[PDB]
Amino acid sequence: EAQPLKFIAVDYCPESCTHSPESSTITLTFDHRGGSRWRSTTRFQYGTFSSLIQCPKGNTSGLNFNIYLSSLEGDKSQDAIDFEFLGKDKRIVQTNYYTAGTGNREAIHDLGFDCSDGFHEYVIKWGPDLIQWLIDGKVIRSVRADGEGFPQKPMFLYASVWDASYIDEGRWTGPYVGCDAPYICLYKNVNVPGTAV
Ligand SMILES: OC[C@H]1O[C@H](O)[C@H](O)[C@@H](O)[C@@H]1O[C@@H]1O[C@H](CO[C@H]2OC[C@@H](O)[C@H](O)[C@H]2O)[C@@H](O[C@@H]2O[C@H](CO[C@H]3OC[C@@H](O)[C@H](O)[C@H]3O)[C@@H](O[C@@H]3O[C@H](CO[C@H]4OC[C@@H](O)[C@H](O)[C@H]4O)[C@@H](O[C@@H]4O[C@H](CO)[C@@H](O[C@@H]5O[C@H](CO[C@H]6OC[C@@H](O)[C@H](O)[C@H]6O)[C@@H](O[C@@H]6O[C@H](CO[C@H]7OC[C@@H](O)[C@H](O)[C@H]7O)[C@@H](O[C@@H]7O[C@H](CO[C@H]8OC[C@@H](O)[C@H](O)[C@H]8O)[C@@H](O)[C@H](O)[C@H]7O)[C@H](O)[C@H]6O)[C@H](O)[C@H]5O)[C@H](O)[C@H]4O)[C@H](O)[C@H]3O)[C@H](O)[C@H]2O)[C@H](O)[C@H]1O
Repeated sequence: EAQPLKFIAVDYCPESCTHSPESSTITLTFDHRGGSRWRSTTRFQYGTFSSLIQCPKGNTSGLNFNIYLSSLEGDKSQDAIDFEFLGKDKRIVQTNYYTAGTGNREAIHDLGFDCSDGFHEYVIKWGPDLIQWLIDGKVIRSVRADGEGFPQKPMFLYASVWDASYIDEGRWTGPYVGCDAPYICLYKNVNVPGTAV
């Protein structure tokens, strides 16, 4: 069971995030101001998380748009589970998860569409032994604890837009060209789990 996320917090640059109780839509803008990041106001202990997302039009090289769970953004030993769009290529999405700070579980999926063409539904189902990633109702990846480290700390829902062109000398998301700024990423109908802590 999930229900609409009624309140969010904005972690930095609140001028670059728009939201309103009358709107089911949240927007994140990247431009010279440097992007922003919103989150749920509580953590959650397992459950189903979802959003419709429409990514920005234009040449998004360099940028990272995302929606993810994390025990605390900026923590070096965080638990987390990610959808990340890599701006150089809007027909793919990257999934990954972190256990006590250790990641390196990247997988690249072909979307079958351009993520800026319209709204699509991105879902994370997170349980104590199982993580599923779904796009438009289809399971694209799933993983189990398998006797190894697994995300178990309570986690916030997060989403940001940022300039990741500095990562891996631009190999990860591309150089930031920035010719279609402002880049507006749309989130609509965000839902969250009864497991808030
Ligand atoms: O992807 C997804 C996921 O995945 C997975 O899971 C993984 O694992 C994860 O991680 C992920 O996630 C993601 O990630 C990413 C990355 O990251 C990561 O990794 C790495 C690490 O590192 C990290 O941590 C992690 O996280 C991300 O992305 C990112 O993010 C980040 C953030 O984060 C962080 O944070 C948050 C938290 O939570 C934590 O911590 C963490 O996390 C980010 O960062 C950020 O950024 C931003 C932006 O920026 C950028 O962009 C843009 C550009 O520009 C830049 O360069 C860059 O950097 C930032 O922001 C910033 O800040 C600063 C600080 O604060 C600021 O500055 C300031 O300003 C102010 C002003 O302001 C204004 O204007 C403008 C606007 O803006 C604002 O708002 C307004 O308000 C100023 O104030 C002033 O002051 C003055 C004084 O002072 C001066 O003097 C002295 C000296 O010393 C100084 O220096 C100077 O300044 C004053 O003056 C005075 O006055 C008085 C009075 O007067 C008055 O009255 C009267 C009349 O007559 C007059 O005229 C007036 O004036 C007088 O008397 C006297 O004379 C004078 O002097 C004034 O008043 C005032 O006003 C200040 O000062 C300054 O300082 C700025 O502005 C801004 O810009 C921030 O900080 C940062 O942090 C990054 O970037 C990204 O990339 C993501 O998110 C995730 O999700």
